[PDB]
Amino acid sequence: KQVQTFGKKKTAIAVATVTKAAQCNIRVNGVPVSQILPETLRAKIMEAVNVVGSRHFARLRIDVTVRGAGQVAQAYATRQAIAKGLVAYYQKYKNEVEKAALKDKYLAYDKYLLIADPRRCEPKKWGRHSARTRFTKSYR
Amino acid sequence: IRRIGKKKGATMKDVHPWRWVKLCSQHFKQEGKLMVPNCTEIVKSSHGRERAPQNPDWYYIRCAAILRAVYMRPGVGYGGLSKRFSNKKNRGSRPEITVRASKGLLHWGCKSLTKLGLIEKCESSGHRITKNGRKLADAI
Amino acid sequence: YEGQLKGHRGWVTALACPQITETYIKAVSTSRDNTLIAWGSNMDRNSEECEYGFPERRLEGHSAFVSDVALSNNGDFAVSASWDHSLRLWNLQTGVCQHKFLGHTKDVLSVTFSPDNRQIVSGGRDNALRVWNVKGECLHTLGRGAHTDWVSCVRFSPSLETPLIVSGGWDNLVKVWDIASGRLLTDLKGHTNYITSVTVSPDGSLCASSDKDGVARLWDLTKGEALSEMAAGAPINQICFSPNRYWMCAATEKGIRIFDLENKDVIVELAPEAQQKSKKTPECMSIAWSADGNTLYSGYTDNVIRVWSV
Amino acid sequence: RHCVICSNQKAVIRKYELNVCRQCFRENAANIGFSKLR
Amino acid sequence: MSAKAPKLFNKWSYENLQTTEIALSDHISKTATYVPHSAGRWQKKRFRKARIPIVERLTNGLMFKGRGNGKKLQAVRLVKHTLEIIHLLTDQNPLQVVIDAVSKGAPREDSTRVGSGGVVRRQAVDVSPMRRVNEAIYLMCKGAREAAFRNLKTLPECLADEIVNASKGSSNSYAIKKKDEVERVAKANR
Amino acid sequence: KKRMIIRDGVFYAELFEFLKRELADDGFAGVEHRVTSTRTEIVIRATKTREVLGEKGRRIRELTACLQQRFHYKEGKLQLFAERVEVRGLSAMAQAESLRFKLLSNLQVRRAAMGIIRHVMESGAKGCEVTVGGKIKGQRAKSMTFRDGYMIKSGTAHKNFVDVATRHCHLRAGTLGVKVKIMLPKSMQNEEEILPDVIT
Amino acid sequence: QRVLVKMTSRNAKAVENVMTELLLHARNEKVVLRGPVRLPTRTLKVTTRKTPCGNGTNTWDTYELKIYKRLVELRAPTELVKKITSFPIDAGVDVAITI
RNA sequence: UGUCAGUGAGAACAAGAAAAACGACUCUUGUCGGACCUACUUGAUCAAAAGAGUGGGAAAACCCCGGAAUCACGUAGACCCACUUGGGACCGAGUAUUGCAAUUAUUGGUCGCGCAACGAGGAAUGUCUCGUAGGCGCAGCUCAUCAAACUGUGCCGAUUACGUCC
RNA sequence: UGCAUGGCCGCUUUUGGUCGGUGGAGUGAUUUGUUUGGUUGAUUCCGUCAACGGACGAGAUCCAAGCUGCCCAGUAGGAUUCAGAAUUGCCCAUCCCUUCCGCGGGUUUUACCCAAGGGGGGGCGGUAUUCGCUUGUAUCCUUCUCUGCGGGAU
Repeated sequence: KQVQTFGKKKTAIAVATVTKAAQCNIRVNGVPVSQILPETLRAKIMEAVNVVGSRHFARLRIDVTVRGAGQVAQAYATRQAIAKGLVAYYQKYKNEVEKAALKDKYLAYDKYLLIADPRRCEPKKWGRHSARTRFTKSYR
Repeated sequence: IRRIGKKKGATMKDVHPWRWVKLCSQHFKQEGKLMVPNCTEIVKSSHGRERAPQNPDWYYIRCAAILRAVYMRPGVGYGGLSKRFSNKKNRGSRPEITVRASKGLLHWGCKSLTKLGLIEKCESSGHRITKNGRKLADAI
Repeated sequence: YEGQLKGHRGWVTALACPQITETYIKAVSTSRDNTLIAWGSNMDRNSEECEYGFPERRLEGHSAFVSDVALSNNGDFAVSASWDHSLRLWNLQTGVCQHKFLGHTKDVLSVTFSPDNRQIVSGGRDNALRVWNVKGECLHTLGRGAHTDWVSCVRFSPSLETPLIVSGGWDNLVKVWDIASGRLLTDLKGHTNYITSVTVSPDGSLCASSDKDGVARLWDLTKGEALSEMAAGAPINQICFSPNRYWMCAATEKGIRIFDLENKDVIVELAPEAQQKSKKTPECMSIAWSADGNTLYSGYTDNVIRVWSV
Repeated sequence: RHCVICSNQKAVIRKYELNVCRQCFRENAANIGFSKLR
Repeated sequence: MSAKAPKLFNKWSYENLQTTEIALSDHISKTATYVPHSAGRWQKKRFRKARIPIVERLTNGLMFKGRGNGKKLQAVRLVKHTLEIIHLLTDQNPLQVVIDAVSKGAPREDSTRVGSGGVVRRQAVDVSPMRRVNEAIYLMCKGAREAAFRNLKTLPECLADEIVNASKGSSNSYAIKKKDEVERVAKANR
Repeated sequence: KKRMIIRDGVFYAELFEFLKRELADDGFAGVEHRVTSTRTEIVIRATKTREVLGEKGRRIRELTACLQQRFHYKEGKLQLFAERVEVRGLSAMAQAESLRFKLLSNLQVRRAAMGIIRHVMESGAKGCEVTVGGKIKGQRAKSMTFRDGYMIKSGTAHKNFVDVATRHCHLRAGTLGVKVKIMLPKSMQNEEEILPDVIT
Repeated sequence: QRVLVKMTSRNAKAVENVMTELLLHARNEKVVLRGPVRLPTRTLKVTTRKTPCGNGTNTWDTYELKIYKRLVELRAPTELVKKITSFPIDAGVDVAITI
């Protein structure tokens, strides 16, 4: 039993491959979760899984391939694709009731879940550097 | 592949083969140790371990990334130009090790310039990292 | 009332319950938030602060709102007319897509199943009345050029003695078609506005067609002639027939009413609430008779489905 | 360098993507298929 | 289970906490997240900045003055240490000490220029709730940078010192002296 | 490729400039070219196609020959045709040339411009404009406007509809400028940005 | 091997007349037609100072081209490819290839 | 300088865009490869700068089309409240590279001088309310050769205000 | 020589401004339209009036970004098995647990905790990794990609 979802935030896309387990501790890339070098980002990725059952619903084997932005945005993207995968699994193989329980509690707890946070970038324009602070003034 | 990032590759895959390799000699120690290892130093090459934080790691990179060498392998090299001429700092590398590190793999845990394992000795001997530290590890 | 289903995040446009399906007790209803919900009656003790049932699955993901949904006769599938290009037979076992039927460049208005699991019939704003099989090959597409306007609703005749399909219009017609030759059978006319819905009673000899005027023309399909009209006195949002009776009980923008050929007027009039248009502005967008045919579930403008008994 | 649609060699030579149209400015000397829309 | 309903920093508990003031209770909110690290949109509307705890707000306004400064993740590294320090010093949950310090270092009355005639005039002007919060935060964490600027040997510890002395009302803290001196003009002139 | 498109731009530029100078007051609209596989049609848009050809046939083969000798083309890979543009009014550049001729003949600015305006606006054009800046006095650099019907400069869509021409006249005392616009009654995007219609 | 057709052009609505319309002739008629979705579309962006002198506000422009590369694939025509590439004549910079 | 913090090491990880073709050779009944990059290996039985051979590309092919800075790190690194081990600017010696021609042109290099300035800097004054400001790096651009400049893409990413018209 | 001049660019001006016909008023220069009020970035609207009916700018049409349908695969990238390398972690922790249930102990009671068995679920091996080349050997697909054309609210 499988589903495959994606995270998207900034220019990082994550790809969450779900393959049926009823145990497996969740991991990322080539480095699992206890060996993720930035402790802070590790903690972010934890709150995804930890909340809404620590290993009570989080029992699927979920590994990811995340590329396309710096370390921080990849960790964000990770959380998203994980929780997406759980939800979609509990949609197909299991009733809407269980999904509604899980989902509602995700939505509540400040990520939102649903949002890609799709605020990207600015263009550089004119005759001007970034958004305005110009060169610096001539007298007026 | 197998090596690096399965034991925490940053600091708990390094010290253990380091001890073992210095206790019974294996890798190159060729003169050139004193010479600049990383761009625009104002100091000597390092305080201690001039070319003994290097060799297994320089195998590791090429191992898991498959035949990154001499120009790609300095990809996971370093250089910031951390002192500079009052212009914007730029990345570099020093070629000195490239020669020596493509020599290396023909002995000890790798085979050739096409095949980079044997029994993958480093992995197997690193299975005792997790078990017990040799540095008084925090996490063990 | 007798339990309610309160789980929607958008308008119930069309409610569909077993009347050509005898498999399970499951209902299927169209949310207008780009999802489709597949319910079932599961737990009811017929109390207001308890539910009539639970959602079975939710069939999700579209570019646009769902129109109507029909239960497969014994297939356990849910076919959807959708205001996007996709027309999907779905599955209610796994909750996910079976096959995508794409023949449409302007989007599907109505789907329903033949009383035997066989034909799918896809209306559209193409102005094309298409006979698909259930496989996902388009078998034929009817026309004599009769359609000049949108196919408002389509209902198979429950008699297959002559294969028939009863289509509405926004050309102010009700066109019955012989399916086999793609031939236009006798037009039934005099509607002064566009058809809202067209239903046929279980005998296949009587067809209640509606219009936006607020009158229902009763039609002999047998003779191509007209019977006595039922006049709602308010615009009709849905028109239906009971499985176990000939009771129409049409939905209107004032509520649901109890209409039948015996009186052709109210027995009781069931208002959805008191002070309707000084509160939430409810209208009954759809009515789905139960398999029993003694309960009538009403869809709403509001995000609820309510139970109503006779 | 040097230019082939003037002989000035000054008032700046474009050699980007193998063309000169800045010893005769491209605003005046268009129909190279370029447009500005953004 | 055991991280579903339970909420920690990683050992610091939010059950203990109580809002110290009753003037402030809709601009001081409790944390549930395991790091104060931000990733959301934090402003779009006049009050949308008071939906979130003092912790997050503080850690973001902790330092500026870029040159290659590591911003948020770096700040969080100092947060951890400073919480442990405050814990063993007050012998009490560090979080609840922060709750106190933000309230008790804040100026609660002000006086402003608003006069005319070629001259200024001052009147007693009450500080609004969100302002008490914000102003307190900024002053405390301004103190920090100045303390380590060429001085002390301490890296996180100055933060812990300040937060302690602020909660005690002691005039060691950079925040406390401001509340004091401002109110000596704003309750001595109306 | 990258280079293809650029070089096509170059070819069009050179071609267009050569003709628009040295063949003029024939109602020259421009040129258009397309390939037919190892041959290039290169049609020449003129109101009067007779001068393009020549009545001795010298003109058309001269213009083929100039192109060949520059670009190393040969016969059967290169060809030149004429095309009859009806209604000189709807071609900016063509009207521009006739106007230029009036002015070089030393006829009145007013009278001249009025000719153009009459011609254009008869064929059913939405509007036209003739902005003639330059000498007419001395001592000014006076600018005279003549504006007719209606014309839009809004959006970027306007640029497609409205074709424009700028030309010079060279007279005693020095240069006189000339410009012609002309908003076509027929769209080249098949698009309008105004008037919602109701089909009854 | 398998023959492919790449059509490179400045403009859309030249290439469109090639791929959609004139591949119908090769669709199952003489060879089989595997349609993918066309390759990424490059921009050639150039930046040109508006002002011909040093007094303005030092303004610039952004000029862009589209490069449409329309790829559709076939399964080994030989000698039939002559028909395929003789079909478009409808615009300049329509170039076609044979492997 | 302690909010990369200064010299050391290792980990994970980014996006537009640039590129090629000489009447010069060879090839034939009508003609093909050299001025672009990057890969790989020798360049360490002994430096950097730098030499050369093989290999592919007209680019979604170029080796994973995309990587090393901001960042992460307690590996129990080193320095540690100093104008220093913080900063460079002057100054001398050597060498290689580029070019039609170098006269510090070269400069990605060695190694001197640093204990030369300067410790957030009077009056005055600049500009931005959100993925912005600020911080950081890369490419294009110009073109014998050099970017503290200009243009574009990406990364880390806030505080305050969301009011008035003085 | 830019104070002979063409074209182009800057700025006035980043605001909401501009002009004519017919009619009204004034000897005329001029004015009315383009006006008290409210609303809006807006001469943007509704209302009112000696104005009536119009034209531009604004709006809109365009370009790029965010979500999505259809197109959709050989240089875009995944899925399963075959495949062997490799690991099969017991040297400091992942054979031991969870859930449901029954009985006996340590408790005077409460809290707390110990032992045994039945049912149920797999966990470390029935889910084992990752290789972006082992470019090997088998099978399948379009979630991740891509571009054109359409959906989606003042």
